[PDB]
Amino acid sequence: SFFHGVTVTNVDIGARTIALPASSVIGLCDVFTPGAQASAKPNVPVLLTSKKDAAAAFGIGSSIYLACEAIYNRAQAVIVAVGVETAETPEAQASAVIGGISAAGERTGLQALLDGKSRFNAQPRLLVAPGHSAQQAVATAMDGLAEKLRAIAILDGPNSTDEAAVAYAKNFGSKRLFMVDPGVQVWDSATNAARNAPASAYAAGLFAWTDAEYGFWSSPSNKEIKGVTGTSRPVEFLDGDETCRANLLNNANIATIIRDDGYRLWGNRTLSSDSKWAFVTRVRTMDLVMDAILAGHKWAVDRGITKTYVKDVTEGLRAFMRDLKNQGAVINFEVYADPDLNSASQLAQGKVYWNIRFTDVPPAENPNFRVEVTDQWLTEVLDVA
Amino acid sequence: APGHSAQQAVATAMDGLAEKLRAIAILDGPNSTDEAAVAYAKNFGSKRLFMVDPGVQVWDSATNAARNAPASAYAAGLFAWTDAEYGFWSSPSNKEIKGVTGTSRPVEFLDGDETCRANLLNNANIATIIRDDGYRLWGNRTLSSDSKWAFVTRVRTMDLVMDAILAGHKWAVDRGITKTYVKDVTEGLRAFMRDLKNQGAVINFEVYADPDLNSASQLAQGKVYWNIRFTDVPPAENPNFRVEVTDQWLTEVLDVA
Amino acid sequence: SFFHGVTVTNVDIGARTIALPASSVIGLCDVFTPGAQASAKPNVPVLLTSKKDAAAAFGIGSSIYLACEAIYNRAQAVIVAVGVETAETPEAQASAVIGGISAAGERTGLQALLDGKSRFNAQPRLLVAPGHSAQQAVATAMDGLAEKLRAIAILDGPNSTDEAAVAYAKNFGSKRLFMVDPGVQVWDSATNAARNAPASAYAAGLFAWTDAEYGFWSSPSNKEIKGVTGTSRPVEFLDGDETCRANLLNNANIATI
Amino acid sequence: IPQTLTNTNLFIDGVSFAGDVPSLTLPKLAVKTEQYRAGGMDAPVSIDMGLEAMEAKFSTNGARREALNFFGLADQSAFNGVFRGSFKGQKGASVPVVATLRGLLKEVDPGDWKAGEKAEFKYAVAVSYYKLEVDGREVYEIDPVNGVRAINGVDQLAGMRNDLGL
Amino acid sequence: IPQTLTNTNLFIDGVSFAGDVPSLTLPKLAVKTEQYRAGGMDAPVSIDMGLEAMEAKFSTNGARREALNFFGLADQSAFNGVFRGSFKGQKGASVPVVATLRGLLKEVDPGDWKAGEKAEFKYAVAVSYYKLEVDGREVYEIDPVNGVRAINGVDQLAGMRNDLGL
Repeated sequence: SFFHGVTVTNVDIGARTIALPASSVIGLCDVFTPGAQASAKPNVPVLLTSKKDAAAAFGIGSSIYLACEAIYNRAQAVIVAVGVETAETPEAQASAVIGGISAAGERTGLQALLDGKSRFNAQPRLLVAPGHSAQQAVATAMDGLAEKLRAIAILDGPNSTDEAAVAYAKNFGSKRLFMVDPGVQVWDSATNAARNAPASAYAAGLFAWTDAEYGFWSSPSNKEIKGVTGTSRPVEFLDGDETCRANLLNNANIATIIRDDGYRLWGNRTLSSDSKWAFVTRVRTMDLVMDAILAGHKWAVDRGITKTYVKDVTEGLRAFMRDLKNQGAVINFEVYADPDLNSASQLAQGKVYWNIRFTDVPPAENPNFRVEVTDQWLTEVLDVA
Repeated sequence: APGHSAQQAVATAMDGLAEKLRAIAILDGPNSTDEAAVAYAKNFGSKRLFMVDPGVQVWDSATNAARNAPASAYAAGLFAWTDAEYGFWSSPSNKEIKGVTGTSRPVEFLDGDETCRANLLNNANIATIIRDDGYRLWGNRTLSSDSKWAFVTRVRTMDLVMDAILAGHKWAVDRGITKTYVKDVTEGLRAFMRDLKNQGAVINFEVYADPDLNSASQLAQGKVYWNIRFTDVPPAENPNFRVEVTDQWLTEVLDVA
Repeated sequence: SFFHGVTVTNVDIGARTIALPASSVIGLCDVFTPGAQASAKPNVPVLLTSKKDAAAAFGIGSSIYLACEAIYNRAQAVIVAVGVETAETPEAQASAVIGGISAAGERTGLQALLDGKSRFNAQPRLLVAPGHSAQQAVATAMDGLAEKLRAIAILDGPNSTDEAAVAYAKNFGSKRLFMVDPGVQVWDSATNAARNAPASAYAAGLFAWTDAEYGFWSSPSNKEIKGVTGTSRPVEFLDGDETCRANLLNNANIATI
Repeated sequence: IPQTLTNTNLFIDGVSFAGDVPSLTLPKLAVKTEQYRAGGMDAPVSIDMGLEAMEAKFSTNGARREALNFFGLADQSAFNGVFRGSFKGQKGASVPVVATLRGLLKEVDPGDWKAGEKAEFKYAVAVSYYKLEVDGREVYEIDPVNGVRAINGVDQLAGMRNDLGL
Repeated sequence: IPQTLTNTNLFIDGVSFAGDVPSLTLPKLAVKTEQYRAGGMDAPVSIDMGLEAMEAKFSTNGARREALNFFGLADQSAFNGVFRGSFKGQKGASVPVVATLRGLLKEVDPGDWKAGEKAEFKYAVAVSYYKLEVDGREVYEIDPVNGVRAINGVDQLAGMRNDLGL
């Protein structure tokens, strides 16, 4: 039928969440139950642009959908979700999420995220696995994948205690891995009670928003995790070194969630044995800078080498690089065509080399407000005057 | 439907029609007793239905004697007056039924919960007529199984708000969809809606064009969607005057001073 | 049920205390008994904005509630209370109030106050532990915490005598620690007799009020402790140096009343 | 990062004026100030006293009908209209700037018809309501008959709304 | 859809001035507004308070007689005149814009006779009645001594006419 008029339809639609649209895509891997409505064959990476798609693709009461909402609430970003059918044991669950080649048909589990590009152009820059992450196995898989991807993998360590979290963090040191310990505690309106989330979803979501309204090269350190209320464990944070629970976790290279009712994130640091890659800002810059370069030098990867090929590229690089400098992304740079390598042999075999040494924006951290309550300006007032 | 309303059949017809209309259907239950009225009210739960039990007793000058009316007529009349000099969004709960004298059964009403006949009928979702010689109506509540639509104020607001919207967005129901069609309408809505807020009708609101539905397919087929979530004026009811007769301010006066 | 009218409810409500709203938050740690009504799991820092919340959260006849009232009577401030379940021995009581990490779940005792921020944004600027403070152990804990916080920790020394108070004060010298010796003596209307309070609660309360209607940078030195009557020991104060009991305690770095 | 305005278009009631509108003008949003000089200080300081009379103005140079037919219309604030304007930017992606403004048409000024010059009508809507958006993001929303001066969401009169009891 | 004004002609009493009239000017139809700021709101809003003094003006640069012979004429509103103006439009078909305006001639200003420059007389009829039509369709009809401000048919003073009892 086709009604001809203006249908006044009484229906509960609980408040537009609102969300600034972002770009940085998110590789989500969680669990769910393939029912009649949740139209999404378990190991098939689907694409999502809004909660409505998340619902139609995954049971409204699925862990997938919970993470999807945790992202959207912050920023309307493009997500690549993979519905790992709920397994039984923790071992089976972990294995089923990690996946692999297994079924000759396609790459299951997290490996399905490698189909993100070529399927929907949604090459995950931010890997996330809600809950399935306490397990050292899944985290190792996340790290390896994250490398084979150049994507910040956002872990959530053991929610319980801090000793476990620290002990867990000491197991890693892999550049890409960026952990968030305190499992967020958000008030689920549905059951009307404090739910318990794994935190990684909210971190990734806010990561996307930070890439947009601030820059991919700006840390998400001090940014406000939209939605949510408290955590599953009150995080302490004060000044003066001390055993401030925050200072502790942010000296084992872990990000926490501080201030009233899960106000904001806290920690630009990342799990890395190498001090040079201590800042996520460093890693993310070094990665996405090159994403912008390649998505722009696509023409340069074929074509009959001419006399001017080397120069076309070294200038094309100086264009994208310069633009990034203009909009803050970096601070100076230097591109040229490494001579001690460019040879007749390499050129006949297609290859050719260039250098792109540059500097990245150091995120201001640890402002040291030194203060002295004196009695210098005392006579200057009060006495007589 | 005066009198023709004790009959469960007519009331059911009134309800169905009332739905196919978005109109508050004012019933008058069995005039006799209260047990019958309550038993009768339990047969319904339909949002629109709004019952008035005590059959008004007005002094017909013609025959020179106390006539007996079905009450629904006087309720509807006062409903109209309340829409005008107060607002369509103001309940007729405490408003004075002009004309008339007593009822066909003295209605009790006091304070302290109790078995106050009024409190009884206004806990079976029925409006009564209280105070001297049919002074006024009494009961914003309506026959509804659903607690959200407990107040006639809620229903009437939710209905007449949209009457004002449609009688104003008449232009929006045809016309070649342009790039700016969605915006013309979402703003036109924010105009009427805002005006209603200004004159009290509601308290804040929120209009936008539900994205997860607006598509090329739906648009090619003419259709399109919007959300209009808003809040309605809660009618103040049950003021709880808590009072303590102390002896605090005793020395403050009397003794010496 | 939903009564439709105006309930005249006769109920004893003994005089609005009145209190200028303040901002400076107060980390309260006292004892109580978790019953059926006192809904507050012992080592869980709850937030309080009024006596009604204090009651519903702690037995009306609890030491927690007494301190809460001692604060409110002066100023309607935001309190972060931690109900240390009443222990037996003074040693067990002191240890249970000081707390620590102990239960892997959460930070017990006074350490629960460090959850004040991140829970309710109520980072205690004023630490207080009523009675549990004569004990040198609890006071040391208060000092350490107070440092890890930058919060004036308000102690109440041994209520009995002055020699003890002075001897006790000589054990400290920690910047943050601010002691109040004379245990206030307020007339509890409930039992109808002079109660005996630890004083620290009233000091913290007035501290908050002083921060508001005067400034956080104005001393509470000469400000009036609302509520209360005499002390548990008449404090002398005159002029001309002398052995004026006040001058004595305020030369051992102690505040009196 | 050079932006600058490239093209402009003007709506009145959905009807596009893609054609005659060589000039738009958004309402100059100004506060009332009142230079406060007072005890204890030399040099004034200036205070938020509320806004000034927002008036917007466009100027089609055609006998357009769809515009002329709102003048002095009994129902002040019936004239709606939307002032869209695309800012180019040297890096391509244009920023849509759009300013809906429900107001009262107020006046209409056809200048000197000279038999050899664009006649150029003129208009000056006394703006009542006014929402200016940039890149599909509310920057202003000024509503006088309601008190809703809201810079990008946050409502700066939310505090005076309470004190007035509105 | 570019319109623009091409040619112009001016009548006074049937007599065509097909010749000397290098400038016409229709009466700037303006409302009186009065920026209403009041309790409960910052920022004014503006109210229909009635129109402004409609004055129209043409300016033949010839000693034309037929125009000069209406100045200060005892019978104010004897001067009639019709200000026609053809708007071309890029697609050919021209839109006739015509504005009859029964009014009082008021003043006449012959500028600087310079023995080498179009003398250019000037005129400024204080318009009483005024009907502006577009494409043979009433857009305005403003009649003060009667209260008939009627945008294309609908009379916006039909409601105040009753309350005044006219």
